Amino acid sequence: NNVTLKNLTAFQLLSQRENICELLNLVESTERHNSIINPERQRMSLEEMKKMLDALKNER
Amino acid sequence: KYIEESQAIIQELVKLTMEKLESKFTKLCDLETQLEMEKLKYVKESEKMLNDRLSLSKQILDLNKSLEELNVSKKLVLISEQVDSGIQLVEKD
Amino acid sequence: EKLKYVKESEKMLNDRLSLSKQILDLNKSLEELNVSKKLVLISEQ
Amino acid sequence: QTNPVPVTYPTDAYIPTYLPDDKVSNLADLKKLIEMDSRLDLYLTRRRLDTSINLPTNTKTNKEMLRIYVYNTTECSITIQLRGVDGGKVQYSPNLATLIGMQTGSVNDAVYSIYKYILINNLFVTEQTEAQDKPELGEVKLDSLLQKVLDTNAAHLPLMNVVQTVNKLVSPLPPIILDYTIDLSKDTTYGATTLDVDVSHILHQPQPQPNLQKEEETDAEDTAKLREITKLALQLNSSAQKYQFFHELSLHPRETLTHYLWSSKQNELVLQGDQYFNEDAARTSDIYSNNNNDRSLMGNISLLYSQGRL
Amino acid sequence: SKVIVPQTVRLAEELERQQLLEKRKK
Amino acid sequence: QILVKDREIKSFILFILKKFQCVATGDNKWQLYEGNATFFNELTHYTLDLMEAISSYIAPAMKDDHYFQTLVSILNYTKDRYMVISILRSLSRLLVRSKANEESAADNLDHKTLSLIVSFLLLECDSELIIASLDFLYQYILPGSQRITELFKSKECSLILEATLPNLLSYNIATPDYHLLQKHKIRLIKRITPARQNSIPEVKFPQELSDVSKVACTFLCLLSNDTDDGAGSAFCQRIRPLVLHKLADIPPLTLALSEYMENT
Repeated sequence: NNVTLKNLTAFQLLSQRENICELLNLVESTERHNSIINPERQRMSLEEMKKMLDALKNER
Repeated sequence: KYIEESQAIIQELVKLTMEKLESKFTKLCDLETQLEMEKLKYVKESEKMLNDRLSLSKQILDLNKSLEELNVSKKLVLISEQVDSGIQLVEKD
Repeated sequence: EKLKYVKESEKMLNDRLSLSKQILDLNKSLEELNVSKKLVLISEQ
Repeated sequence: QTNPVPVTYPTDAYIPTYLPDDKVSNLADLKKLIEMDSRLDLYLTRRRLDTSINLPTNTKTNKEMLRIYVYNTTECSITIQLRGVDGGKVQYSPNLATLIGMQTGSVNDAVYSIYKYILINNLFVTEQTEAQDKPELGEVKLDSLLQKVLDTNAAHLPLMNVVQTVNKLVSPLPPIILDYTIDLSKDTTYGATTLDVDVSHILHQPQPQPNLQKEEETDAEDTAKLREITKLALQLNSSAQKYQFFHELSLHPRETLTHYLWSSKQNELVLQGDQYFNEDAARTSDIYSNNNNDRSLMGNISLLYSQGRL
Repeated sequence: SKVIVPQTVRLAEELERQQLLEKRKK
Repeated sequence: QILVKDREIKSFILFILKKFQCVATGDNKWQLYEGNATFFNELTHYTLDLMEAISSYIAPAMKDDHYFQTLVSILNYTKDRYMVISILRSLSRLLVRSKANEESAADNLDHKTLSLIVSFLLLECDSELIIASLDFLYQYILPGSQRITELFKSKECSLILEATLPNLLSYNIATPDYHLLQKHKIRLIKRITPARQNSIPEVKFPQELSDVSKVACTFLCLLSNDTDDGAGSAFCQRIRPLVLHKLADIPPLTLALSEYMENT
């Protein structure tokens, strides 16, 4: 919750290193990439959108 | 495909929601105009009633004084707890 | 709020009319016995 | 409140505008939704302000009565309250009841009527009134009636004194008082002794609704929803920044790679600037030894001695 | 720290307001 | 004074402001690379401060002034607060000596920006933002009457002003509370003395106004001095009864709203 010079430099360096290691394909981030996408959450949100759209369609 | 269907659905949903909210806003604006009209009429009538009430109370005071001047046992009394509710000439001891 | 305003306006109007009638009758009675002035509603000029 | 209460969690976040409009096709809808949310907020916050006009009246918008019997039976004051009496309706003094046209009302109604009377008859000392005809400005010139009401033989009371006297001129509704002293000769009386008193204001019982049980819940729910939305927006920013980095790398590889190398070297140099400060390097004679190739520690001694600090 | 009310700004404000008040007096 | 008489510094400030406008409006020409955002951030702030100062020495801004357009774009975009207040001061200082009939910079203020500033008026938990908005509106409607018409042409600005100004009159001055009375119940005092009920509690009155209330009073006084049969004068008549309530509750308000009560 506190930000010092050490924390800032470490954060920036970590981001840079992660990006570069991803360029060389030296990292497997399936867990993060599927917790952010979360296809289950995608299906849930899609069904919620469909239900809301049907509700708006039938009120007329 | 998946995201494409989601995109079409989102377009339609947003369109319908915007239309619904705009209709609601139009209704609310009309109702607000009506409220302002009624408030203006009420303000006019209430100011008239208040001025009449104050002037009539002062006149009642003067007339009771005059009645006491000419040796008349009557008084001018409010029928109820205001002037707007009515006044009348009563007799006391 | 709108309904409140409408109701109060109508009540004030009715009370004004009734008070005008009462004032007319009281002025007639004061003229009957004795008086130098008369009750006057400011709204009626 | 007069200040926005600095908090510890992020309260908002920008939406990135450097994404390609062709690939991302739902930014326009999100911005439309944000605009509509802002409009709804404006409308609610505006219409939740008090702008209702209430002029002083009474008899606001039955057969229900009550009879009290008193009788001495054989073989002294009496006061009675009704507990339906609050400060919302009081008894105006008999003097004030001639200034205003009413006898019973609220306190704010009395104050408003006093001010309206001072307005109708021009009694405020103004620039024009002084120029036409010493009293200060914004003072009230008293008439015979205002003097009989305030009981002051002065002529130029200010307004605070008038309204404080108004506070003086108010008393609660009087209770029921009877004087039935005694009766000892007759067997029983059951005389008239009847009082017809309204209890309408007590049997109707207009009560307010329960509060402070959903206000806190609504506040907490809205805060949680806003924080979730802000977290999602920050995640979007992160993804967009990674995309932008890789796009820039695809455009100019050499410059971005040189920048990466230089920045990594510099950040690694920075992160190694406090390693010999841990009470282990401090308590042992290693970092003070001259055999260190880098002598950035002992070399200061001379200067530190000349400054006297040491 | 910023100076919230500079001298020239206050002077120009007072001058313009006095000028417009004099114009209204006309 | 030495800085103003320098074309290089003014051109640099204008260049930085146009870059900020390009970032704000989301133009595809020049898109800031986020790896540099930090630098840019600091840059912008300093520039704006400079602008603020020199804003006093370019006072009458003409129609197609780049400073004004850049500043209104940044104002519509930013979420910073220091930045919003600085931009409002800079805009209010670029309208010092300007005529209403003559074509000036005030014609670059579309209804969106005015609605935004009156929305700032609508807040409650920020006295400084309210005072800045009121100062800007004062400087806006000050030179003449055509600007009053342009201000009240928008329905949203009109509604927000009408709902806000009387409540800004009684802003943070602790009016007499008539709720302790409604909650106070009347009983008999338990206990040879006759039976009293109890004493109705006292009612105190405020003795001084707040800064927001003083600025609102000055704004109403200025707004009341316009020609009748035109907008701005009808606004005061639409607003009068609520102001009468406020005056009944606050005596220093009656002393301070003299010019408003004269022209009504």
